[PDB]
Amino acid sequence: SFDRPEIYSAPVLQGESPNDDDNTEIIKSFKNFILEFRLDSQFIYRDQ
Amino acid sequence: PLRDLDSEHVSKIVRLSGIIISTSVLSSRATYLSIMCRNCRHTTSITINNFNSITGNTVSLPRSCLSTIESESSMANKKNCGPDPYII
Amino acid sequence: NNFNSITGNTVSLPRSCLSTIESESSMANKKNCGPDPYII
Amino acid sequence: PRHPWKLSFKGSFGAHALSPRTLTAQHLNKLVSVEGIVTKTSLVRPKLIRSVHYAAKTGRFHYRDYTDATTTLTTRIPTPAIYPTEDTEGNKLTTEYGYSTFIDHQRITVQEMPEMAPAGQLPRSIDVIL
Ligand SMILES: [Zn+2]
Repeated sequence: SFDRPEIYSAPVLQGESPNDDDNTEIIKSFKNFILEFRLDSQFIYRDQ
Repeated sequence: PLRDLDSEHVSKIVRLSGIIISTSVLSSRATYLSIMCRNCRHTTSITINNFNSITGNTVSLPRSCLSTIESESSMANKKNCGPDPYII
Repeated sequence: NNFNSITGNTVSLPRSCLSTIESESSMANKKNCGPDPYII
Repeated sequence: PRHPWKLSFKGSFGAHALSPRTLTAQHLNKLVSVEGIVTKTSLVRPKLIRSVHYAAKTGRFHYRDYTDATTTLTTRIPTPAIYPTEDTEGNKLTTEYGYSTFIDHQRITVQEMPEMAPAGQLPRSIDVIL
């Protein structure tokens, strides 16, 4: 009457070089766009 | 303009102006739904993040029970739950 | 009333529920009972 | 000053005092008293009746009851409830052994006594659940 085995992961190595069409890189670029965009002197999307 | 919409704009972002004739009532779409098997009693959760389709169920309840494929229980108690055995 | 069969079920449980085909109830309460739904 | 009480029977059984050879299908769903010799005795195996689980995220104890066709005399709808490894909210459950209940189950094989058996024929045997 045992439990369900669980699966977990941990980052170790660099892996393959990232590609621009990859979903993770698109998400990261979008995140940097939200955090780092300035209209005149303010992060308008961060404040919004 | 609305008259120059063609097949080249399909699955594309278009900016288009007009006037609004009617607004429908608010229908309720499902974002997070918990399902339970009828007799197997297997509890599952479906998360939906795409509600913008029309005339079709792009996300539906599974056709069969997911307890057999997952093999979560070591004992694993031929038993089939049937077609579309999940209730919300 | 026939028991001459060997290696095979000449009479078995019905594959589907017989409640729909009989239409025994006037109330008639899409609902399907499923394949092989009968228990002895 | 909780376990339900069971019954056992003694006395004259009349036509129901039978043998593993004498048992036919006319005695099905009937109370029979069969005399014989024990030939095989299976290992006494615990059978899970109610499993108790713990959810550490919400810190609550759940339970699930299990039944089979053997523990009841009257046939009911077979509802196979799977072993819960996850609650309704999605949290992982830990099996609480020691709080779950297990009932001892045995299978024995009762053969006709060699004293009352025909002297050249193969013997007949039945299975008894305890
Ligand atoms: Zn199921």
